[PDB]
Amino acid sequence: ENLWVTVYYGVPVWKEAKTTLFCASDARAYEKEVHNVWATHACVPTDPSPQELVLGNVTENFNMWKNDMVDQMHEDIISLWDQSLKPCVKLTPLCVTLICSNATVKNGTVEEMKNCSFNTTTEIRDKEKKEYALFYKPDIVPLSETNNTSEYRLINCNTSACTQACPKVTFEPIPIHYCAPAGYAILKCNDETFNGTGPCSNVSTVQCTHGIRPVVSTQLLLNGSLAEKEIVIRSENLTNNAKIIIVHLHTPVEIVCTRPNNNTRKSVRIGPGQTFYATGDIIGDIKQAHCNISEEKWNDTLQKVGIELQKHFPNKTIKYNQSAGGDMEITTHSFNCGGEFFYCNTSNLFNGTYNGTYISTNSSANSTSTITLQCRIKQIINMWQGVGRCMYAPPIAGNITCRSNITGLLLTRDGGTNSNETETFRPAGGDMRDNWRSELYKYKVVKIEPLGVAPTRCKRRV
Amino acid sequence: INCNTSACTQACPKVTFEPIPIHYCAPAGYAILKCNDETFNGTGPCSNVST
Amino acid sequence: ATVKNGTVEEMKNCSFNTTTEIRDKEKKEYALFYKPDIVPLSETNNTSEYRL
Amino acid sequence: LGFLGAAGSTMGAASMTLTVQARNLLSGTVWGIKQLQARVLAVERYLRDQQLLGIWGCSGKLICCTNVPWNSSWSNRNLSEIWDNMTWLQWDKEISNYTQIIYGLLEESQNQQEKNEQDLLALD
Amino acid sequence: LGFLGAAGSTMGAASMTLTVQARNLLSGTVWGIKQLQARVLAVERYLRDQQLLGIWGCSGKLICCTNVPWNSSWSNRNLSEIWDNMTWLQWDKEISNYTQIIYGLLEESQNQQEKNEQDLLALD
Ligand SMILES: *[C@@H]1O[C@H](CO)[C@@H](O[C@@H]2O[C@H](CO)[C@@H](O[C@@H]3O[C@H](CO)[C@@H](O)[C@H](O)[C@@H]3O)[C@H](O)[C@H]2NC(C)=O)[C@H](O)[C@H]1NC(C)=O
Ligand SMILES: *[C@@H]1O[C@H](CO)[C@@H](O[C@@H]2O[C@H](CO)[C@@H](O)[C@H](O)[C@H]2NC(C)=O)[C@H](O)[C@H]1NC(C)=O
Repeated sequence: ENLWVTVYYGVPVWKEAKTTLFCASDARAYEKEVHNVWATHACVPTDPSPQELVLGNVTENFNMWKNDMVDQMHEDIISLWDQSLKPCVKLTPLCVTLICSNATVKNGTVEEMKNCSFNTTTEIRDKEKKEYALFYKPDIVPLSETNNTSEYRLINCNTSACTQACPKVTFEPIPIHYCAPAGYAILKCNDETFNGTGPCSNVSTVQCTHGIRPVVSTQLLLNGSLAEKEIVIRSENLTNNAKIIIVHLHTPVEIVCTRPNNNTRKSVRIGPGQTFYATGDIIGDIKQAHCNISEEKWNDTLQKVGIELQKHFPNKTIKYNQSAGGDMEITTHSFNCGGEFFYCNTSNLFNGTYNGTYISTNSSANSTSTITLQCRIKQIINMWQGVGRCMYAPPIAGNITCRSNITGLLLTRDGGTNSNETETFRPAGGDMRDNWRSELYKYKVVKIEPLGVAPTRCKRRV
Repeated sequence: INCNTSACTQACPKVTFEPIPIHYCAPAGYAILKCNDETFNGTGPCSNVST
Repeated sequence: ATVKNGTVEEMKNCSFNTTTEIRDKEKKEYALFYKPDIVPLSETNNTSEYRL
Repeated sequence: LGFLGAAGSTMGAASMTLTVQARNLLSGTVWGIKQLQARVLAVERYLRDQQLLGIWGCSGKLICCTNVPWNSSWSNRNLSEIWDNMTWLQWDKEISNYTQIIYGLLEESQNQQEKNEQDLLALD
Repeated sequence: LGFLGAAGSTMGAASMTLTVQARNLLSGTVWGIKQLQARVLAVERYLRDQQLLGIWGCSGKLICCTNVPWNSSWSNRNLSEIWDNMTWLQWDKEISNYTQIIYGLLEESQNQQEKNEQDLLALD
């Protein structure tokens, strides 16, 4: 028999390509107000249907690093946040001299914040009145290059102008579903042991992705998804000692955080009809902010991670260590929860090391004991470079507490020397793409090419 | 009386507040139905309806 | 500053008080401006007080 | 079986149930301008493919066999091994080189038969 | 008679002059982004209905009778009393429940015909 040309439409064929995925969220947020929360101010009500579908005979090379969804998530969150700061007050009257008092305590320890006064312009342009506010030290810098023990400045006003966060909006990470327009499909890996790049022998298709948490943290990956059956170590290239290595845990480690001080809300009219906020007197006794982690659980976590860091470094030691250094934003485990920006020192979480000896995990002497991380709090924040980089976070009155689950680590392997066999890992700060890359790893977008051509046994009946 | 509450704006001198009439109407695939019974209570059926 | 005989193409050296990073502190400063962008300020006679 | 439910099924088993994959190519929901872009882009893609099908004479689409003969230099492969036990997604990676050639012939053949639709009807 | 000029007329009398109502479903004129959204929404709606008609095999639309047999449990009403002296707007309020069932059958029947359009043409 002969063979001619025939055309089919509606064929399953794929090619991966760029596309802007639109954000969706569950319907309960869509009765809310403007800018509260961003998850509803710029998204659409999601639908659980259609449910996940599995492709019964497939092979597609997913890639966690050569991916463009994280780029879109970065761009969208920057633009969304920069839009969210527009209706807020911009604090330009606060670029004034601050005269501060020098209360002091000696012996033991103390955690004071300064009490600084400053002339303010009231509702009347040409009439002023004396005032005061309490500020944490990191946001206060001495003004004059000449010696003066009392005249200070806000750390801004040398760099760009600087804005207060609106009091009606929140930083709460409401989950987000990214999903594709018509003519595109989201392909989902479903093999639990997936290295991150290379083929998935089990591949699926979904309408909209699982709820991602736009949550910010540097050294510890907070509330999020958990691994399937074991810890997975994932890096773009493990022959490179500079690249960020992502460790995604199986079991979570619970962490509680608290600021015990019973702070007070103080308000200040600054110009016609807008109010600057500040902390008044501290009620009760002054105490230290901190976060607690159970010690045996951390030993178990770091030991299980050590078992898999030695799948690539078998003979050698793993030797965890302190952050390398740098500025306060680079070294600390910065996070926001409860509305106040914490910056916790992590040096006690990485003080010893699994030495190949997998020391016995049970029976624990006292599992209720914990290891405490001391923390410092800021009000002026530089969240990302260039996106209206200030946000003055208005203080929250009262004492606050926060409870969350650890789910992953960002680490880094230090530079070797002298052919050292005992080489060391460390916590790693990184760009936020690294943070979200731990969550969008499962997904890739494909275009549908529904037109195909084939040989067939029929001819057109002309 | 302001400056205790929000800041406050002058009306532009070139624009006017004159109520010029406005016609609202629908895109394709939609139609406007008009009741044409003069005694209409406001709600309930209209025995004479137009487009 | 003035020159006589021949020709001269000079531009003015004008000082002006400026608000620094601090709102309520000021410092003395100067800049050179071409004359077409500099106009005398007062309608009354003054040989030194100018405006943009 | 859903949207791509026949992906990986045999080309014979995947050549049916085409409508469920044809019915999904048109939809829409927007925030902002940059997703309205995607919406009109998708509408444009659908209309482009429909216009291409019409130019070949396969209007009222879905399956439409034709007259542009299968030159052997396009496949050089056996009919059973390509239809019974190959899949469309991996059939593309065997014929993707040569579709763009076939489309032009497949237009001019429509022209060549519409000429007869003109002439023979005029003579009758 | 205009746009909805046959609304209220008999189903027989309203089954004609369908073009004047089919011709009004496409138009556009916009201020701002929200009316542009309305415009593209209308275009999408038209294309969705056209694609649905094509999936049933009623391309070149307007009136198109079929094979999917009228199950008696859909109407149970006499032909004269429904065609001569009912109007379409109040016919919907007698059959609105059961159209969504019929559409899937009306797709798969077209599939079951396209199978023969393939097979019998191949054998000839
Ligand atoms: C931060 O510093 C400010 C001043 O720089 C402190 O506010 C001042 O507090 C004192 C003590 O209460 C006030 O003076 C008192 O006023 C009462 C009037 O009932 C009088 O009887 C006392 O003899 C005494 O003069 C003072 O008015 C007040 N200043 C202002 C501008 O309100 C503030 O307490 C300091 N806060 C901390 C936490 O150190
Ligand atoms: C402010 O501090 C008080 C006292 O430390 C907290 O009160 C305790 O809260 C825990 C839960 O976090 C309860 O189990 C206790 O029963 C509470 N009372 C005491 C005496 O401990 C209070 O929770 C803190 N505020 C916030 C917002 O966390």
